[PDB]
Amino acid sequence: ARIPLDPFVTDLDGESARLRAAGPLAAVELPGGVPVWAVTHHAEAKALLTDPRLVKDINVWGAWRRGEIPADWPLIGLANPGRSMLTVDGAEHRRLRTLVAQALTVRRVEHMRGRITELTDRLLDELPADGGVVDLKAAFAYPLPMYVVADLMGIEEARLPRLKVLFEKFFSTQTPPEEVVATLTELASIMTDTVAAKRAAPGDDLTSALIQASENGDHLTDAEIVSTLQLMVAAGHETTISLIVNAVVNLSTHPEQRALVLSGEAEWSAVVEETLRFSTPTSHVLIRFAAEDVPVGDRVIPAGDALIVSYGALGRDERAHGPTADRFDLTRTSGNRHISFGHGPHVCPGAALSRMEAGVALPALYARFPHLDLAVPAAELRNKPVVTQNDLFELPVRLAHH
Ligand code: HEM
Repeated sequence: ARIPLDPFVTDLDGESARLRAAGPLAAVELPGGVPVWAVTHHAEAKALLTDPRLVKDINVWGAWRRGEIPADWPLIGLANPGRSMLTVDGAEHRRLRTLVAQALTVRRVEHMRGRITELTDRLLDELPADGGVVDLKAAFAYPLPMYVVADLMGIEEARLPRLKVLFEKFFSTQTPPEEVVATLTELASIMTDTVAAKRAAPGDDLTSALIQASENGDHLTDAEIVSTLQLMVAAGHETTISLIVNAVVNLSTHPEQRALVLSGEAEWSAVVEETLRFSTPTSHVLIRFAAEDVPVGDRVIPAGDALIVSYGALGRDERAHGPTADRFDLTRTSGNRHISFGHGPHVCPGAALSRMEAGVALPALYARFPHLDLAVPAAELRNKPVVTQNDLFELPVRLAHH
């Protein structure tokens, strides 16, 4: 009855359906045969996300304290990440979130609109005009979040060419494991240089702001700042890309809704929010452990067991959005907002940033290429082999009728 999560993501929607069916708490198996629990219903997910009994501390994981976890387990990196706001809870977590929130603010994001608009137009200018097939992901969606975050972080523009090469290697599924590790260090090198540069000469960027953040004398250490910058790249690059990609796929497959937005009858923000609910870029999130036995519906998560949050599956929970939860409809009016950015203390601090990027990129893209459409059947689109993410291999499209 256990549900094996396909690492090659050959059937995301089918898997999500099975997960909801086996919800609220579904017994699942992670790539490599590692069993864990997964909350697959909206209501139950929010409850656990705010339950102090479910912590990030990997030490609470029974199978962990033992030898049930293969040292070569591919997903070990997501299960046991480096120190950051991601690996802690309670007071330690509140400290990091409050300090970071003084830097990555709503205001800072609003003030990035102009720059995001400029980068978007620059990337659109680079798109071919021949009328042939173009991979909108590689040529538009992928590079945007990279340049935006670099600008936000205050990374020296002369380092961009190298940053691009590093990003390519770091996120490429074909990069040798050892090379990925080496690349992460060079990225850390650029981040550290940035922190050193801003300490030497403060400016109006996110790094300078992270340096200056303070709580009655308390502040972020160089290590905490660097781990935060690294986490923002790890958590916000591919997600933002997929948000843009999935939005284009959804509009392409729902003509009447695309029309509503192009005519101005529907807002672009509705495209973004429905895309986050219906096709979130983050299908599953590792990982939490029960410090004590925790009741979930008719079942119970034994103390020491693991729990992943299946945002992809619960996004279409009919108990939260009614009968039409199984389809894309940006005109819906549910009594429950989606929780694709999480819920509770660990709620995504990049929600405003991603919404701003997609909110600028999508309108600009369609204003210039109003007739853009998929160059292949939607069914022919495929996911990248990353079990926790909903990223497409590519986005073949024809910008205009050739
Ligand atoms: C629309 C694209 C995005 C989605 C769907 C998304 C989703 C999420 C979710 C679901 C979580 C929490 C997982 C859990 O606790 O169960 C999270 C955490 C996080 N996200 Fe995002 N995210 C997106 C973009 C970004 C961006 C652009 C950034 C960079 C500022 C970012 C930075 C983070 C960080 C730092 C955390 C850790 C929060 C913590 O553990 O305290 N995210 N995100």
